[PDB]
Amino acid sequence: MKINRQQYAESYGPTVGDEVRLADTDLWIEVEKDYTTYGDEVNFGGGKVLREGMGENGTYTRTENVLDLLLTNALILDYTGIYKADIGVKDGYIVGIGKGGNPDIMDGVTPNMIVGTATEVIAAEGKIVTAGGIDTHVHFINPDQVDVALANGITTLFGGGTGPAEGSKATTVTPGPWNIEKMLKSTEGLPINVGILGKGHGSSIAPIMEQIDAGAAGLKIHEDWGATPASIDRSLTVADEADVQVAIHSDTLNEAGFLEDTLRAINGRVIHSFHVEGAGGGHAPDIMAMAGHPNVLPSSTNPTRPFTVNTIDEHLDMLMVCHHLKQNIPEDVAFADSRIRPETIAAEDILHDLGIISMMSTDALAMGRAGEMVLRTWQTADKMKKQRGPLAEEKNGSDNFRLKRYVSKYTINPAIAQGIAHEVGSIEEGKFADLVLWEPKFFGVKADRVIKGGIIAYAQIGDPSASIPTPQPVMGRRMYGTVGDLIHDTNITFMSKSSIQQGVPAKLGLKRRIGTVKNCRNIGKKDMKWNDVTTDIDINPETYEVKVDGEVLTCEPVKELPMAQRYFLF
Amino acid sequence: MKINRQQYAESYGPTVGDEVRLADTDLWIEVEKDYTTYGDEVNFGGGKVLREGMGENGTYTRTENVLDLLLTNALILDYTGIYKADIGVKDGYIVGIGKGGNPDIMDGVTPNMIVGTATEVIAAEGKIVTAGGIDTHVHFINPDQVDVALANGITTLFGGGTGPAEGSKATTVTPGPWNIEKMLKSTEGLPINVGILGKGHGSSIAPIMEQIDAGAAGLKIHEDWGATPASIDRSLTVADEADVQVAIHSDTLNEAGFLEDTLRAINGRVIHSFHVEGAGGGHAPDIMAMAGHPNVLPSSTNPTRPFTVNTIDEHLDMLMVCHHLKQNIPEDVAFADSRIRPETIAAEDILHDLGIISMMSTDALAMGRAGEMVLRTWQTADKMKKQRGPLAEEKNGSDNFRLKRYVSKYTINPAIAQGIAHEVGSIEEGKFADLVLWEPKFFGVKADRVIKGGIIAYAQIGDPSASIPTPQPVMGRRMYGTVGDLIHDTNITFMSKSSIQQGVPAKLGLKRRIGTVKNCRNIGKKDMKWNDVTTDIDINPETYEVKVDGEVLTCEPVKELPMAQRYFLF
Amino acid sequence: NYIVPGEYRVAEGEIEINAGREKTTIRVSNTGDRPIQVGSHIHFVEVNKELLFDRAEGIGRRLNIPSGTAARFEPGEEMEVELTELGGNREVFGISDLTNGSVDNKELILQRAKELGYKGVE
Amino acid sequence: MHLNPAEKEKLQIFLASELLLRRKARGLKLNYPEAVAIITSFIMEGARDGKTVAMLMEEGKHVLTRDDVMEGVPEMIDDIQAEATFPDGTKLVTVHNPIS
Amino acid sequence: MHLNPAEKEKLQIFLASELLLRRKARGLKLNYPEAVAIITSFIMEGARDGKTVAMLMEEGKHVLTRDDVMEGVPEMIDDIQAEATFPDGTKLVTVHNPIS
Amino acid sequence: MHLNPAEKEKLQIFLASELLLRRKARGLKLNYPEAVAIITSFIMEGARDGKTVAMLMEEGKHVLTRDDVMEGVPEMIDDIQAEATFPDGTKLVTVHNPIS
Ligand code: NI
Ligand code: NI
Ligand code: NI
Ligand code: NI
Repeated sequence: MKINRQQYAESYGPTVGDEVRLADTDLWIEVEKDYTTYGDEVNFGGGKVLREGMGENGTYTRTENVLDLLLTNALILDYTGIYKADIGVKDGYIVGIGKGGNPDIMDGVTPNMIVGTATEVIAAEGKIVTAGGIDTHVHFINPDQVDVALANGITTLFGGGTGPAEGSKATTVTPGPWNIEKMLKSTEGLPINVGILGKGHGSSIAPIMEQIDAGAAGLKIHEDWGATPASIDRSLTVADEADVQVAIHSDTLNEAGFLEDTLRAINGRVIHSFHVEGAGGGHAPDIMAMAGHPNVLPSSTNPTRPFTVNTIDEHLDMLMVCHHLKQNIPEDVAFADSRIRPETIAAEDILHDLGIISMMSTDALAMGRAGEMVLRTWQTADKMKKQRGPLAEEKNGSDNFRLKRYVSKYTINPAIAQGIAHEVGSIEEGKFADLVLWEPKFFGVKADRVIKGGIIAYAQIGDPSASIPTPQPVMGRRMYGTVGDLIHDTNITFMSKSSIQQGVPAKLGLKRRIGTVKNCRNIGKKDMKWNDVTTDIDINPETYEVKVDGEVLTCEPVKELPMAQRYFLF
Repeated sequence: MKINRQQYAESYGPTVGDEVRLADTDLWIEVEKDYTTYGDEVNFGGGKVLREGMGENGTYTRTENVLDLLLTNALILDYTGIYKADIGVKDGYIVGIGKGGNPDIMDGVTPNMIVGTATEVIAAEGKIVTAGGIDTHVHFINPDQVDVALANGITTLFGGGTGPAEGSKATTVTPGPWNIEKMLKSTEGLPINVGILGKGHGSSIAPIMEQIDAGAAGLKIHEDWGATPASIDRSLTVADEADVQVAIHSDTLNEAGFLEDTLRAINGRVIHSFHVEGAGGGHAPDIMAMAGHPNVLPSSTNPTRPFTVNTIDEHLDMLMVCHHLKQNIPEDVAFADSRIRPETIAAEDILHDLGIISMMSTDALAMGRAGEMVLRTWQTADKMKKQRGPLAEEKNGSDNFRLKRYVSKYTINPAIAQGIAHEVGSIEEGKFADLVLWEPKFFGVKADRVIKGGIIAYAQIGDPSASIPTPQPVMGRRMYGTVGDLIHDTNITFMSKSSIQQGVPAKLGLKRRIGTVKNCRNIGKKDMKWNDVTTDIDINPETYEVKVDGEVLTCEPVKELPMAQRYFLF
Repeated sequence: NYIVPGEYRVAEGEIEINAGREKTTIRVSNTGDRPIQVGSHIHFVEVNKELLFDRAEGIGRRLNIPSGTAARFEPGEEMEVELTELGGNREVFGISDLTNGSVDNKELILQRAKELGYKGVE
Repeated sequence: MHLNPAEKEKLQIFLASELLLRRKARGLKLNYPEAVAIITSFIMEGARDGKTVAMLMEEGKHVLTRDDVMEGVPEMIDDIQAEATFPDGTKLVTVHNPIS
Repeated sequence: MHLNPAEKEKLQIFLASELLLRRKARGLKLNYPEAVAIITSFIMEGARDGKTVAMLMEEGKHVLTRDDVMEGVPEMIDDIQAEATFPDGTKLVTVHNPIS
Repeated sequence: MHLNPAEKEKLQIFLASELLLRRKARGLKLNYPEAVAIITSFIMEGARDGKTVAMLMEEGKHVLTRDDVMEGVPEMIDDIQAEATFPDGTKLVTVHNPIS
């Protein structure tokens, strides 16, 4: 007996060779392989396969290879591939990717993916599943920003702040042992993974280091606290000792140095360069040249992404507003003009496409949008396909190479840079079960269900008073994973090794899962998945034109984007 | 080099001699002194002073005189003065008022106010900063009332109730050990300081006293539970032994006695007289005569504040509604007419202005408005300036004397009366860092940021999904200080010494900071800051006219108030 | 009597900044091809290498401009600025690591500056 | 805007009133929540106009008549209470037996 | 619908704007929150229409004049900021000194 | 009023519908959330009028046509579901393929 492919895809989601459009973009992903056995697909419901004696094993206890949760028929979009599989979860971790069911009666069942009495089922047929997004440029300014992030598929927030204090409104910094302790306690009630960055500023080691010992997971150097050669140097010394990452927003004003001076201070050590294009901040006009070096892990923030017709007008004015610049002060005008450059913003689109900028991030509530990292990543990939065409590396008319390059920018690459990729950042066995289900029509725009440590934390769902969950109004809502003490087991507070060794969690009464920051100092650009390119980036000091391999990187701004007015009420 | 004063005030907030209008009132406050050194003002941002090596010290660890938080350039409005200073916070307490920065390079830096690596910055230039309001007449009826209070700058709620039970809807009482224990546990999730009053009723000591031992912070005598000579007497005996305050809503009906009988029962002991004017309750018609005695700490509740054209019509009807009075029962009509008196309400405006009523309070949800204590205090001060003119004590055309008299009514004086002024109630070194920032245009109306124990708990802030925090909608929101376990460190549960000594917090698993109620029995009217006047108040039994020093206290009701329709959407 | 809510009525006069401190005028040129903007409170001798001035005259000093403002030097721009004396303990740490102690150690600051190529030593 | 908690809440009264007025306009007898919403919003809007408390106590009794509402609704509504910002600050209006 | 947090919040701006427009229509001088609400909603609705950021920066300064609002309101509003979804995605508009 | 959780929530559907209807009236092709909001509110308002479930299943398919909405919106909406209080209590209406 045979089933035609249209009907197969409707029933079980797509299989090998089938393509799926990402939202209303022109991007198509193709199923590269399928771990199923045709005829023995897992599914749940009345008269379906996952019933006792049948696709559900009725013999084995939970410890004997049985799953807590099976996501059936997922279309996985990950740096590791674009493919069809069941995903098995146990103890809050992904334990199996393959084929779940009952080996009593089914062929090809992955040994540790038995559906048994202990197994919950989530139907992922017809859904795309990705890792939770990892946003490493978060200002903790307003707790309402968390749901904003969850609703666009973000599951980890790395950054700093204490609320709407000026220091936090400008910089991702939680300064000193006490503020760090306070925010670690606050984090107990935030339904998302968190890591906190201390102030990467000082001329002695101890004031910087004591933040790491207090529980910071990294450091931020920001020009507003003095991004000087000394602060850069002491931060990187502390980071090399503590095994945490340092992020930098460099000296835009070129006050104590130019880019080359900052690079001299870094002295070959590993550093995460924030908003590398420079609209978000950094040595004017040539900060983006950072992205060519092997010791730099470069990220963009999202407001420049991608280059559109409103971008410049919006940013020039945004900058006048947030910096309290005056139109009547010519040095204010010059400063804005040296910082917001169409030449570098256009080039930034292309550098992403070429795998030279490795990461995206938000800059949430400081100069970026908490719920648009994922959104704007795909809008950029889509613009680049339109303007530059399918990449040379593409195969069956699919955009799989570009999709892996771009999905890596907000999942695995930020995790690697931050030293947390042993826990999060991809759909791989042995990692924490932070998973995002998307209807393809809403892909990158509005997440369907967000799973955190194996329990749904957030979902687009309807009327709680209704006979069924689909009646209006369908909106993003916090789910049982966020309620009571379950928020403790479904989320990770990432902390430094030294703070963990000195017993900070017990000292502060933290009940959340504690994740260890590690392996941050031994990496480089070469470790950024699909985005590992090093090259000489020249930025012309007079024209701001960006050159790579002798050629000017420019493109046009677009009047219209997908994943915009078709989807959003405002 | 010199800067003109308009430009100086725009950059750093006002300095000595400059005046600022309070919202849209006709009240002006004048800067009395400034702790800065001109040229070395602290400020934070790109190219600004608080950068490493410069205004931020890069040498010292947190314990070596470095602050957790610096509020820069605050215009302080407090009973201690109206002046310009930086405010330094550490371990949740105000540790320094003066001049913060780096003594490496700056003159005049207060020794314990070093901005270092551990320091967060809040820019208060152009803001007025006050202590958090202390509301000592709160009915705990609806938990939504807390945000209402925070949004008008209240940070401590003293009173009683168990929710919308009739006892609580009428009286600020949490009756008995069990209800008190329950509400102490509830308080663990309320983002505001709290103290709980037991029932000040009984004819034996033990039933009253066991409430104090259970964790009550004071007692309320209310006529609805029988404000008899016996209940008054036993409550004050318990209070003298326990070192807690007693509040009284006296016997309006004159059933067991007149005012003089209640005073005989009090017998020279210290007592807090609630809604002393009497619309809120008390011996008709002469309760307000309480406010002349040296052993009485007198407060108003807010609905009579100030006397307006709608006040009487509103109150007569409010009273008919809440007391279930019938228009067809002439004793109901007589009772209302004996209780709502224009003669005493008009006099109450003047007594506030003369420093004879020392305190304001809300009477939240029983006969008063949770979010309008601060608002109506300034509306009263403004009405009095219009009708009575600048006070004799005023100087440079400023209203500084009146402003200190009135700010004292909702900050320091309620704290003193309640025995909690060692922790809260003013901006002084060694006190808990409960601070309210106000834009002058919104002063008394809508608080900008509310700081509780050194972390922002509530703020008027905008779209959480935006690039920056200022886009609409700007509304009051709970901030990180209220989230997770941080709510425990940023708030105080005030309790009796005996309950603390008997280990009640540990018994109940309370994690909040525990504050000790003390020094309540040894004070009088003379201890009320700027509102310490004792005098013979005569209230005419036939006309209700109020006389002080031979003269009738009357004024007219006003048709219009400031801090009203210019500001509020409803 | 038009009411502007929250308005100032500032007193008369002017505010003199950095009163009673020695002031010094020097010429400074941006020899680089990118803009340099210098804040009010950076130890002036530790500014960007490519600013050419008499470095010795930047020691123990900062710009005499209102707290929190900056002087801007476009590429190739040469102009005069006025400096004032650092106060407090007159010590500087970090920044460009040229001082790391008393500003009185002029010879030591200048030798470090010269070795690292900060323009205008001598 | 600087909306406080009450302002956010009272917007929902205005919204329910508009819903109810649309329902009355297409010929429906109003139910209990709709009737309450209409009269409440009228009061708050009256305060915004600068009417007195006494004026609104009178006017509130003639906003809806028994023919505007379903059987039993007049008897379900003993009174309607609302607070709003008058020119002289926040005041409480109670309209007694609004639909007679 | 799949409303996200911002969409839910911004509905309340539209609602406050409709309230305010009703108030202007019966002859009231608008207050601070009302003025803000009107101009904000105009901007968001302008983005929905496909106007540019530069267009809305201009238009936003002529939505209300000082005769539309109470004494002091023009001076209370230094600027109004709103984000909405333009054809090319979310952008921030700031209208400076909207009522002159 | 005695609003329960569902009543508070469904007010926001009515609000989004009014927003969307204003947008249609100035000539805009409606997007996905707007289309959903309009049809949903129509159903709930139909229940309030006393129409049957079967009536609303029919009517709901003619509220908007493909020329009222953006490219792809008809295909994004497989069905719209709403519960409201009919004369005989709460019932669920599903409108299948409402825009064809
Ligand atoms: Ni930055
Ligand atoms: Ni940032
Ligand atoms: Ni009372
Ligand atoms: Ni009371």
